[PDB]
Amino acid sequence: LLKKEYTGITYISGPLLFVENAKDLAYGAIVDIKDGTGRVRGGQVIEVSEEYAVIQVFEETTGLDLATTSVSLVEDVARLGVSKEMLGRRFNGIGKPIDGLPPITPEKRLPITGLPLNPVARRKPEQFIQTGISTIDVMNTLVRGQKLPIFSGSGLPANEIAAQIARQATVRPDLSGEGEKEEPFAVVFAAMGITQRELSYFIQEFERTGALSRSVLFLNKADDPTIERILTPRMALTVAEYLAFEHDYHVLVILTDMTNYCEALREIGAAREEIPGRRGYPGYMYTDLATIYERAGVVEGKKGSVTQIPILSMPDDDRTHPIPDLTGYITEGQIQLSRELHRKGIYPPIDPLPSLSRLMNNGVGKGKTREDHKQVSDQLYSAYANGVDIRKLVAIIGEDALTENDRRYLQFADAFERFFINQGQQNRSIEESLQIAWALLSMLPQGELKRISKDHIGKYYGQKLEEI
Amino acid sequence: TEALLARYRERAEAEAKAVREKAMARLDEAVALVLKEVLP
Amino acid sequence: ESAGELLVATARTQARGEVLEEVRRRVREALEALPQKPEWPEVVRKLALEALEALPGAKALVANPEDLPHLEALARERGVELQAEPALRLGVRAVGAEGKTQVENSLLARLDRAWDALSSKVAQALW
Amino acid sequence: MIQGVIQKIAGPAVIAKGMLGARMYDICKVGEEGLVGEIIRLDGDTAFVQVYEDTSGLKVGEPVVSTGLPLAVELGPGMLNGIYDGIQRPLERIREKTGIYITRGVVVHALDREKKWAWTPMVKPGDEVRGGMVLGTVPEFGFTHKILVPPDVRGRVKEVKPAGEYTVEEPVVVLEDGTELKMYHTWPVRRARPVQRKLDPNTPFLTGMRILDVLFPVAMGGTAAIPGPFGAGKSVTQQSLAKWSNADVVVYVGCGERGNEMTDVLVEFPELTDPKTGGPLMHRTVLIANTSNMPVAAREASIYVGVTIAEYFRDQGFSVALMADSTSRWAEALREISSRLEEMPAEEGYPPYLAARLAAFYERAGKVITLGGEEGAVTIVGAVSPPGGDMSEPVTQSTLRIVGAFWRLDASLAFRRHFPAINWNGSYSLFTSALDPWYRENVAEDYPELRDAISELLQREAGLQEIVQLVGPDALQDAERLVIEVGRIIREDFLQQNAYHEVDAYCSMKKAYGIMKMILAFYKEAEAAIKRGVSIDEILQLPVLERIGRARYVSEEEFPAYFEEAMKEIQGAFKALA
Ligand SMILES: Nc1ncnc2c1ncn2[C@@H]1O[C@H](COP(=O)(O)OP(=O)(O)OP(O)(O)=S)[C@@H](O)[C@H]1O
Ligand SMILES: [Mg+2]
Repeated sequence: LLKKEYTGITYISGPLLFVENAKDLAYGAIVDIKDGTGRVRGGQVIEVSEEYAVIQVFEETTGLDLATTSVSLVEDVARLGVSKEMLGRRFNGIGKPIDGLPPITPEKRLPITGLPLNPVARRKPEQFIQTGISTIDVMNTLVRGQKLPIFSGSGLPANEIAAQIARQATVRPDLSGEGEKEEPFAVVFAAMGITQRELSYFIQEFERTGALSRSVLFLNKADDPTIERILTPRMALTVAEYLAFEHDYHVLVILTDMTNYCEALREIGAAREEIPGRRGYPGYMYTDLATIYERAGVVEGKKGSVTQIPILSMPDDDRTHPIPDLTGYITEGQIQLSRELHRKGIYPPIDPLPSLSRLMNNGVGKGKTREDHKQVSDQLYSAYANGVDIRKLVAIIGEDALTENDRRYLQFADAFERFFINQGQQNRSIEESLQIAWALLSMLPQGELKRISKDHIGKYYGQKLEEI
Repeated sequence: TEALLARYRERAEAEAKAVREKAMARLDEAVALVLKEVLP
Repeated sequence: ESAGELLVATARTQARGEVLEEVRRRVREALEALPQKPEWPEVVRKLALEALEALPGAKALVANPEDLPHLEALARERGVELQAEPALRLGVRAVGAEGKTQVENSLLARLDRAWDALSSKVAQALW
Repeated sequence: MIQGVIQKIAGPAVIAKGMLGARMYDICKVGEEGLVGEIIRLDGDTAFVQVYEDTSGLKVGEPVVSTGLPLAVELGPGMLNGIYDGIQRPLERIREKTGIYITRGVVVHALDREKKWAWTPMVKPGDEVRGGMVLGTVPEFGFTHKILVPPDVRGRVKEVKPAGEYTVEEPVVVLEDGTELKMYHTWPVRRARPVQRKLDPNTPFLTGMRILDVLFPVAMGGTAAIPGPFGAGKSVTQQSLAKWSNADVVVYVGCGERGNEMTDVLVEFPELTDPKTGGPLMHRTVLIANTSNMPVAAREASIYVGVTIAEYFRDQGFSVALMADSTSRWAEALREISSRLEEMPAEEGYPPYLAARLAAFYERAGKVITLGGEEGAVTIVGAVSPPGGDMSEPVTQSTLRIVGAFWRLDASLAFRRHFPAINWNGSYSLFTSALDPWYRENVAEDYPELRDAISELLQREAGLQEIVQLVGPDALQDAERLVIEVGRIIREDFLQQNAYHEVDAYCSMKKAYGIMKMILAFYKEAEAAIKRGVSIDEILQLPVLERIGRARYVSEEEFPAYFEEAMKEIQGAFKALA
């Protein structure tokens, strides 16, 4: 196709520039901005009129002048070239490779915003994911097609947990009723606003265990242009959707820090002078985060799946901050790290009491994990809650001297935190985690363990805490 | 051990050369196709 | 122990990419020196005509001075001034009515903007 | 037919010029794709159109054609057992012609035009007909669907189709002035459908949840708001109401929420049983789905489509429950559109007319005498999603002024898995007094007294909690410890309810009354024992507490006998203390 250029630049201020004429530019189109020195910038048409179009420049507007700057159309809709050989590669967050290898050959050019999934075309997420972490797999299990964020603080080890989940995540089809050779599984990893140190950590982690071969990495650095942080999850989810719904891959998507993405979104919105929100964030931030998160799921008639684990840093550990609040309003549950458990040296510091997996109740049972999974999880939650509410009353009362059965739960709570939650870098299987849970269930079979009625006691009770 | 790495790199370069060889015949056909497509 | 997979994938990727780059160099060198073929006026006529297809009204068309007169049927029909710039080898560009909009049909630009779509077919045909 | 061109595009808002003659709030087809839009501002030769579909890729100069009609739904047979988008497009037929993704610009009739219906006339030639009268009936899913005269139509009947199979487009009644009446009619979604009279609501809307049906009841024509932070269980409560309530027809509006929830409904409801008729639950249900990643402007349309469909089913004599999955998303859509209009925001960015829109939406509910002379009702339960759980945000506060019931969810109860997680101290209901005669006649003559005693016990327990935290539970008298333990029993055995348990998910009024009687009998006997010198330690150790706790898992069939044996055991236990 021929190339048309617009030289009618009439106004530049901040990140916006106005092009007169240019009524041929469609709304939302991607344009190339070329200055007098031959440098080419990117831009997106955010508002088009008969008199002029408004373009938001991707980078800074430094060096642009009204005399020599020219704007040309690239495409009416932002698109990403995708193909199956993206696995094992790395990208900068705008699709450009940063692994040193040559660019991929595009098999398809999909729009990066995607399209909404028809609710009648979806199906219920029904197959669990073994992350290797007991406090997730047993009590907040991840299901193929779920979106389940990890809520963490600024000082908590969220990157380490993300890397561990990326390394350890597996389908476990052998336990499944539809026993079969493992279906293709892949991990799409998106890093947003990441530092060079964290980037080195992630590259080393993915290289040292060969997980990179079944992975696609989108890596947006903290010093990269702010628009690339916006576009990075679009590219990641476009690749994930392509793989899952055109090659039957089970794709797990990890978004490293949605707080950085939301800061970038606030910056862009304030640049466009939108109506503000609760704390300066755009009023439409819910819609944008929804257009990112809702792309996960399982589709009827297709074997593939998309699973999302967005990690975000809660500012000042405030769960009522706009970022975690909207993310919880969109996603099906959350995993919340505890700073107190981190102070006690426990890793991963997942606090099971405020964590929740909404899709858990239909992802576990017979033909999926083990038949005792849900009852065991209910019992563990009840017993840990009882131990915590005993130790909180001890502080107010100031008396260790208390009823005998209370001391069994305090000891149970301590052993639970020190053995079940505290697992280090161990890649526990679901069977191993259930064995550890049943060993921890050293409470009375009937006088205690009464929150959930179960006859699995005769089958699994009596374990004596013995570790490997 | 080193032998596995050496064998892998040797077979990798060999098959890279093989793919180059089996592209060599169709290079000019692809060039002609692109020339006929670019020109109006 | 698993690095062999990375080596084989990297080697195949490098081979295919270098082959495609060589194909690009071959096609860009063959696309060069079009006017040596005496059929060039017949294709550059359509090359200039598609510029007027893009621009509903054009003030002038700009190309290499030797490439100008062959297109002057469109000059008579539309009244477009013919402007000379020898640096604009193998291409036709036009200035819009107000002078703000312009279009360019240089062969290298067409190759650059088409290669992204064409590579999908080229790689499949080549292998 | 006014036709113009696109002058400006900025997000979901399009300025069309050359539209002189277009009317406010008329539907426009924007662009070459014919995207549905609605005019919300007129200015000289131009019109401001809010597009109910994605505007990406639109180009200036594309045609804009006004249909000359407001946003209207088709009301007739074929809506039940279906799922619709924000502007009443069948999502299943959209899928069968578009695939797994929802692309814009798809045109499809709301009501199936090729389906045959068993017409059974009721009017005769020469009859005088007024708006809302019944022309005839059609069987839909065991429901007797009534073909109503449109509310604005009056005349005399000329011809009536005899009987048999007809489509909704075939005119079944022809008036003497040539007005043909079909099985369906259109109605503007922003106009409340007229009724003869508004009646006082005197019967309860039985939700099946003990706390709501007992402590904070809502009447049949009432309105209830259930605000709460994320994860508090709004949607679970809505779906429990959809599954278990006594409404003839349930209309569920997924305004800007997860698509997985709509899929869950679509998959599970066909397998469940309608609690009233015994048929499949999905035949009772109409779903209007506009997920969070669907176009934002369509949320407002979806709310009105849902309420208009509920009113239409009310006009036929049914009692309709309307569930709005979140009105906060509708408020956010209004805020976005207002920002595109450059209107001055009132509070937290919302337009100043937000309260007006909410009031006009919630005012459509009520128990009425329909234009046809039958009695119908609409019950609205609207969830609210305050940012950060802040109940002082404008949507919650403007909602509280108009709703009759306030079901306040609590994050502290949701974190600790104490579901339904209703904050019984912050919640209230204004229908509790007006329903007392019905409770006396249909449940038990003394039911209001049992409910009042339970509420008093909860009040005393809540008060004594402060003394517990101050002095410590060890250093207060055995009577107050008994009150604390009875409050704990009330909470964990009566107020707590597992919506996923096969039996606990539903609880009849008489089962709740039996549990309350068990708890209060135990409390009075234990109080007498405490006065009798019995230590609270052995009272707390009595096995009767296990029967009381397990009472809620007893099925409705077994519960009347379980209650008798529990009464006898309560008597015998504190007789055995001697
Ligand atoms: N009555 C209940 N019985 C059992 N589990 C419940 C109940 N209410 C809530 N839950 C659990 O808590 C989760 C929260 O569900 P909802 O109350 O529907 O969330 P919400 O109120 O819609 O808030 P969101 O996440 O912003 S839509 C459910 O997925 C269940 O796991
Ligand atoms: Mg909800």
